[PDB]
Amino acid sequence: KAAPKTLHQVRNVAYFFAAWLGVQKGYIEKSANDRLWVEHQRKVRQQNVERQQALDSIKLMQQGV
Amino acid sequence: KAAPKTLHQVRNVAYFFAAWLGVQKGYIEKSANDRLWVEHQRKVRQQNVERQQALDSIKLMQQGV
Amino acid sequence: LCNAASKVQARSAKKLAALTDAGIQKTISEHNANGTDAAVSSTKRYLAEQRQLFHYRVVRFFDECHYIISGEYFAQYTKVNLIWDLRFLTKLVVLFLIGTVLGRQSIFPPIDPDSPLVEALVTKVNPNY
Amino acid sequence: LCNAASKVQARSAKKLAALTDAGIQKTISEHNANGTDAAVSSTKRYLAEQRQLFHYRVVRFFDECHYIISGEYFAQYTKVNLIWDLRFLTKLVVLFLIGTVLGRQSIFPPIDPDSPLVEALVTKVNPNY
Amino acid sequence: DHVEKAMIMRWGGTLEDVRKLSAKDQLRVRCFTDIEKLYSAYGPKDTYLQPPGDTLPGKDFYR
Amino acid sequence: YNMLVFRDPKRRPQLSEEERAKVVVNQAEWPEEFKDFDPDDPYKNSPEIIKGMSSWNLFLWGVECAFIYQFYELVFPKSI
Amino acid sequence: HFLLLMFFDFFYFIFVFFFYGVFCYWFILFIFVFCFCLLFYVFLYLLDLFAAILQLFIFCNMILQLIMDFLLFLLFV
Amino acid sequence: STVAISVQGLHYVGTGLAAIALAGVGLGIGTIFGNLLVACARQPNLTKMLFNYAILGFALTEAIGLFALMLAFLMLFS
Amino acid sequence: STVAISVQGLHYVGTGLAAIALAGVGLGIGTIFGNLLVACARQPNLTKMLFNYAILGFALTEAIGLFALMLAFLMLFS
Amino acid sequence: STVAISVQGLHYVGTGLAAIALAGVGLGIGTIFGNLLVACARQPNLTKMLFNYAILGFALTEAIGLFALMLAFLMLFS
Amino acid sequence: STVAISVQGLHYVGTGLAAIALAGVGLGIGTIFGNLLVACARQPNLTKMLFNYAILGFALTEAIGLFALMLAFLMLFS
Amino acid sequence: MLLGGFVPRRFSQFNRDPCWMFFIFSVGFWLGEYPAMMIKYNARDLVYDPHRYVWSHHDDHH
Ligand SMILES: CCCCCCCCCCCCCCCCCC(=O)OC[C@H](COP(=O)([O-])OCC(O)COP(=O)([O-])OC[C@@H](COC(=O)CCCCCCCCCCCCCCCCC)OC(=O)CCCCCCCCCCCCCCCCC)OC(=O)CCCCCCCCCCCCCCCCC
Ligand SMILES: CCCCCCCCCCCCCCCCCC(=O)OC[C@H](COP(=O)([O-])OCC(O)COP(=O)([O-])OC[C@@H](COC(=O)CCCCCCCCCCCCCCCCC)OC(=O)CCCCCCCCCCCCCCCCC)OC(=O)CCCCCCCCCCCCCCCCC
Ligand SMILES: CCCCCCCCCCCCCCCCCC(=O)OC[C@H](COP(=O)([O-])OCC(O)COP(=O)([O-])OC[C@@H](COC(=O)CCCCCCCCCCCCCCCCC)OC(=O)CCCCCCCCCCCCCCCCC)OC(=O)CCCCCCCCCCCCCCCCC
Ligand SMILES: CCCCCCCCCCCCCCCCCC(=O)OC[C@H](COP(=O)([O-])OCC(O)COP(=O)([O-])OC[C@@H](COC(=O)CCCCCCCCCCCCCCCCC)OC(=O)CCCCCCCCCCCCCCCCC)OC(=O)CCCCCCCCCCCCCCCCC
Ligand SMILES: CCCCCCCCCCCCCCCCCC(=O)OC[C@H](COP(=O)([O-])OCC[N+](C)(C)C)OC(=O)CCCCCCCCCCCCCCCCC
Ligand SMILES: CCCCCCCCCCCCCCCCCC(=O)OC[C@H](COP(=O)([O-])OCC[N+](C)(C)C)OC(=O)CCCCCCCCCCCCCCCCC
Ligand SMILES: CCCCCCCC/C=C\CCCCCCCC(=O)O[C@H](COC(=O)CCCCCCC/C=C/CCCCCCCC)COP(=O)(O)OCCN
Ligand SMILES: CCCCCCCC/C=C\CCCCCCCC(=O)O[C@H](COC(=O)CCCCCCC/C=C/CCCCCCCC)COP(=O)(O)OCCN
Repeated sequence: KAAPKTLHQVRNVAYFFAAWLGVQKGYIEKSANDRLWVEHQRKVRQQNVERQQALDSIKLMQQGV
Repeated sequence: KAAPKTLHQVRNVAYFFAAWLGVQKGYIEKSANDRLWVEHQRKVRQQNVERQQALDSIKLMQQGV
Repeated sequence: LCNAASKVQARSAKKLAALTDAGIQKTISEHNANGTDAAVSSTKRYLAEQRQLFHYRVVRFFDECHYIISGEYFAQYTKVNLIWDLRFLTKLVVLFLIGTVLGRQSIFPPIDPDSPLVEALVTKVNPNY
Repeated sequence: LCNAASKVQARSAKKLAALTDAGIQKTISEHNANGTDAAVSSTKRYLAEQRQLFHYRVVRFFDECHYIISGEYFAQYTKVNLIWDLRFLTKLVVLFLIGTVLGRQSIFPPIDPDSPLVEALVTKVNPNY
Repeated sequence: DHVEKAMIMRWGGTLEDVRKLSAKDQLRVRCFTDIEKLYSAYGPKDTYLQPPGDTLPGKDFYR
Repeated sequence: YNMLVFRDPKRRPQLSEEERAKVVVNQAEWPEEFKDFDPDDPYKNSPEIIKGMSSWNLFLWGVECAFIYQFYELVFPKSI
Repeated sequence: HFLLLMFFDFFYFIFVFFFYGVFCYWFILFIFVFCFCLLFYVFLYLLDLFAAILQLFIFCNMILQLIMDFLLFLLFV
Repeated sequence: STVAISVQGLHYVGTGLAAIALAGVGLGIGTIFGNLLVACARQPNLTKMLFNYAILGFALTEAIGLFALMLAFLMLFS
Repeated sequence: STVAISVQGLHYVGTGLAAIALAGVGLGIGTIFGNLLVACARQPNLTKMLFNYAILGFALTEAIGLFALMLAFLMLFS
Repeated sequence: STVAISVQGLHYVGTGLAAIALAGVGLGIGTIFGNLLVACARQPNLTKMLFNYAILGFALTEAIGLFALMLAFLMLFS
Repeated sequence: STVAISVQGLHYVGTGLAAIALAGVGLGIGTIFGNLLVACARQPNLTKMLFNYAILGFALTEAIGLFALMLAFLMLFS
Repeated sequence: MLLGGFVPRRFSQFNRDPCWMFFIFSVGFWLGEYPAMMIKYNARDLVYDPHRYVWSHHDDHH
């Protein structure tokens, strides 16, 4: 059993590992962006609620009960 | 040269043709939707221009020259 | 980290020795003696054979087309041919659906601007996706 | 529609007869006599060989890992090995980039909500895409 | 040089203004510039001619 | 034959038909590289410069280099 | 060189932004256009290669003609 | 009174006029080839000289065609 | 005073002028074929060679027409 | 000041200019047939062969006129 | 400012331009008959055959002029 | 002057000479940069610059 003249199997494994690492990088980036957008939407809804409350308060003052 | 016992090549060609036909159907659908959206955007811009012209006309009347 | 690797290598060696295929064992022994890779050589042999058999595939395709068109295929039709044709039809249908999905680049049909579902597009949590 | 088909078949037949490979010609003759498909048989043979060589691939992988780790690979390092390693590095880099693109499912990085480019997302001609 | 000029002029007219953006935004802008270069004289003219009624910023945005 | 504008040179015959017919061909003396020599494909048996390096492999290497050149910034963008 | 730049711009535009038609039902039109563009590319390159050398022939020929217009040859006896 | 006017679409008109120069170029090529066929008919052996001179001239007429085409592009893209 | 004007209908004129360039190409082709017929009768034994040369000249003339037509469609659309 | 103008009747000028290109095509055809008659009187035995080539020139000459004719409709109906 | 203008009288100009195409057609027809006389005086035995071809050439050459004339009528009556 | 030299008969022979190996690598780069441009510049997520109408070369050179 002589020494291997080629390293094809190791290269294939390395190819798979590199592709997997790239996939992990992309997934992490996408997850971070999704979390940022979720937080942004939550803030937008909170601001809308605050604006509605302010409008209701002004209408209540106009009612003058 | 006896008659063929299998029809693998014809089946492969038919598989390719069916996939191609599906691709054409999807492309046609997407193109139609894109054209519809382009027309919608053009109409939106036209409506915005008309609204701006109406606002400018009202401002001109307020100017009263 | 090392014991696991040794165990996996030992298991693979046992399985490789277990097989009683004369050709496979002969090729493995020859490649080990020469230090080359048997699997890669097999892949290259298969690719070369396919490259040399392309026009054979074309000739077989034309011969099969003549056989079907001549009506000889239906003369000896049997239940096995019916099963094969049903398999063929199923593959055609699934391929057509996949082709449509890829063609429109979306699982679902796109929403027209006049549809009431446009609001859903406007209210996407992540506009990038 | 028919003359073109006949011409293509004739050209393929001429090319098939032109090749001077004894094994290919022998296999073609045998399959024609039996009426079977040579290319499909070759594909099945290759798949069977690969299925039977999986653990051989594992053993070769472990042997190559030992060869590299032992330092014997670098002892006989030459320019050819350098060329192969450069090819290997290029494939690794391109695979990493492709993996990142697929992982984020977008050619370009997604736009953050605080970025000024969000307007572009809002002004998409076709929100479906 | 042309790419940097486009980035500066379209996003504040000063280098610091461009640097205020993130790397991804700069990538987007540079790729749009490449799109314009590839389009040249045969591409759609809406890439530099603002259609009437468009809501996007005009030439006097930073003036 | 030709490869784009590059044409393969062809040696002009020097022997007459009468003299040529009297020549005895013995391919055993020929080098292994040139046996069953064909003017239309003289390099069919020529050895590869790098063992296991096919032309398609180099073509794919160039394609990968182009892809890297075009896509590197998409993954590692840098500020101005 | 102006003509070459313009044609190359057109070729880049159509090749990049209209290659998808290969997968569509109008692939034949794109194939015809692509073959036409390749033929024109080859023709332009050949024409430029020949004209570059011809123009130098003529640039030197004008000067040699100027010289010849004032040369007088004596006959040996 | 001083009046400065800037007409945009005029550059199209100049472009078309330059293209007309090609009419005297394409015809010029036909004249060369027209003479070539006659010359080859009465001197078949000397086809080499005639064909080469035809293609040499075709380049010295195509140059003039390129002269105009450049101006057309300048007045079309600027 | 500074006045900038943009006439939307001037590209038609430029397109028409470019189309006029085809008059030379058409006449050039006619000259080529007119000589071809004369040459064929003179030396009919060389019909194929003359036919090939005429086609070559026709292709060159057609290319010039495409150049002229290229400036026409561009102005017509652009 | 910015002024945008849209003149509706200018496509007539473009259409007329494109039609002018037909003069070259008509002249080219006349030259082809004029040479055909001369050639036939010289080599009557090959009259049929000459006629086919003359038609070929017409097919390759009338086509150019169609392109000019096409531009007329693209502008006349737009 | 946006200004849309619709000129009626331009159709006369385009119509006149189309008529110019007849100049080539009229000349082309004269060329055919000019060669016909030369051909007839060179081989009178074929006068009838040559006359038939000349009529064919006239019909083809005349057809082009009608295309231009049709455009004139379209613009003149629109 | 294009007089002589090694000339591969087909693609498979381009690996029989270092110079032609480099040539085929360069051809691969040339032809493969186009699909990359197709993918990159026709991507779904590609977005035109919102400020593209703020400035353009057309106004600058004019
Ligand atoms: C939105 C659109 C975006 C578009 C982007 C652009 C798209 C591309 C455009 C073109 C770009 C330029 C061209 C680039 C080409 C690159 C590819 C190429 O040429 O490859 C040839 C190259 C071989 O070329 P070579 O070296 O010349 O071969 C010489 C001989 O021919 C050798 O011959 P052979 O006999 O060896 O033949 C077999 C060989 C050849 O086969 C092939 O050719 C394969 C297919 C080639 C194309 C691959 C493209 C990949 C692209 C990305 C992924 C897309 C999906 C791919 C689907 C593939 C399905 C088969 O098979 C392999 O290569 C095997 C590879 C797989 C190895 C698996 C081993 C896993 C071991 C794991 C152990 C873990 C232990 C952990 C213990 C921890 C303890 C603590 O093969 C590869 O590089 C294979 C890469 C495979 C990557 C797969 C990644 C999958 C995703 C990650 C995994 C996620 C799931 C599993 C997770 C599990 C948990 C971890
Ligand atoms: C967004 C996410 C969406 C996700 C959706 C879901 C995704 C899938 C999830 C899973 C779903 C369930 C599983 C479904 C599996 C279906 C596939 C399958 O099993 O296939 C096995 C099946 C064979 O199985 P079998 O019959 O059991 O085989 C028995 C033996 O093993 C036979 O052994 P063998 O020795 O024959 O082995 C070779 C054989 C086996 O090789 C394979 O296995 C091939 C790969 C199998 C997977 C294919 C998946 C396709 C899915 C859609 C496309 C995606 C990209 C695929 C890329 C493939 C790259 C190679 O090769 C072939 O199959 C050859 C097929 C290609 C034939 C090409 C002939 C073209 C002739 C054109 C002539 C035109 C003349 C016109 C004249 C007009 C005159 C007026 O093969 C196929 O069905 C092949 C389909 C290929 C479709 C390609 C379509 C490409 C796009 C259209 C063309 C556009 C460009 C060109 C246009 C040119 C102008 C027209
Ligand atoms: C022991 C227990 C038994 C079951 C007990 C009861 C059930 C218990 C519950 C659990 C059951 C698990 C499932 C059953 C086992 C399945 C695997 C198996 O045995 O296969 C052997 C089988 C060999 O058996 P054989 O009968 O000797 O076959 C002879 C040849 O295959 C030749 O066949 P042929 O002559 O018919 O050829 C047909 C034709 C047809 O060949 C093909 O068409 C090849 C397949 C193409 C892909 C189609 C989709 C495949 C299915 C995916 C989804 C699976 C969902 C369900 C999985 C559940 C798993 C739990 O072949 C070709 O032409 C060659 C193919 C060349 C093309 C290659 C490139 C393909 C590209 C694909 C493109 C599409 C990708 C998607 C994206 C596209 C975007 C555009 O090995 C394979 O070939 C396997 C390949 C696929 C591996 C992954 C499959 C999914 C995951 C399976 C996990 C199983 C875990 C079991 C653990 C056991 C621990 C003790
Ligand atoms: C005569 C021309 C001479 C040139 C003159 C100068 C230049 C003039 C300008 C024009 C030049 C044209 C281009 C050159 C020709 C290229 C094709 C060729 O001949 O291939 C030879 C070659 C066979 O020759 P060989 O020397 O015997 O090769 C040994 C074996 O191939 C084995 O190779 P190996 O020993 O190196 O091992 C490599 C290794 C590794 O092999 C591979 O990596 C196989 C390839 C995988 C795909 C990677 C990308 C390939 C490149 C595509 C982009 C190229 C764009 C530029 C194309 C320009 C065309 C104008 O093998 C494997 O492991 C086998 C693969 C098993 C896995 C199968 C499944 C693959 C899945 C791929 C997934 C990725 C898809 C993309 C999307 C992914 C999304 C997640 O055939 C192939 O391998 C071709 C396969 C792919 C064909 C399509 C490629 C693009 C289109 C080319 C059209 C060419 C038209 C020519 C017309 C000529 C009329 C006279
Ligand atoms: C303790 C020790 C630790 C060691 C750790 C080591 C970690 C190593 C991690 C990986 C490093 C990878 C480095 C290489 C990749 C670099 C990529 C990069 O930055 O590219 C940016 C640059 C691009 O930068 P850019 O972004 O300016 O370019 C973009 C340009 N526009 C915008 C116009 C599109 O990419 C390239 O230029 C890539 C060129 C190809 C690279 C591969 C070359 C291979 C050899 C080919 C030539 C020889 C062929 C011979 C054939 C014939 C033989 C006979
Ligand atoms: C005597 C006559 C000589 C004739 C020589 C004939 C040469 C034939 C060449 C065939 C094609 C070669 C392709 C090479 C591709 C290289 C890689 C690449 O991407 O290039 C693409 C380039 C450009 O291709 P592109 O324009 O498609 O690039 C697209 C890139 N983007 C999209 C970014 C714009 O190809 C060329 O321009 C090559 C043209 C070659 C023309 C012939 C030049 C002859 C004169 C120089 C001779 C030098 C000899 C020196 C010898 C030593 C002297 C001491
Ligand atoms: C044309 C298709 C090309 C296919 C290439 C695929 C490459 C994928 C590489 C990366 C994979 C991991 C990605 C991780 C992140 C995924 C997130 C996600 O789900 O995103 C979906 C994409 O996800 C999918 O649709 C795919 C789901 C999984 C598909 C599975 C494929 C078939 C698996 C068969 C399994 C059979 C058993 C095998 C076992 C093997 C291991 C033991 C898109 O929508 P979003 O915008 O993210 O959010 C939607 C909210 N409205
Ligand atoms: C994960 C990858 C999976 C790959 C599967 C691919 C399957 C594709 C099947 C259908 C293909 C035809 C689709 C037709 C419609 C395409 C429209 C289009 O361009 O849309 C792009 C999709 O286009 C692309 O990105 C791909 C472009 C082409 C890719 C080319 C791939 C490699 C080709 C190599 C060619 C080499 C030479 C081979 C010659 C063979 C034939 C002679 C997405 O963006 P849109 O939302 O539509 O609009 C964007 C506007 N802002």
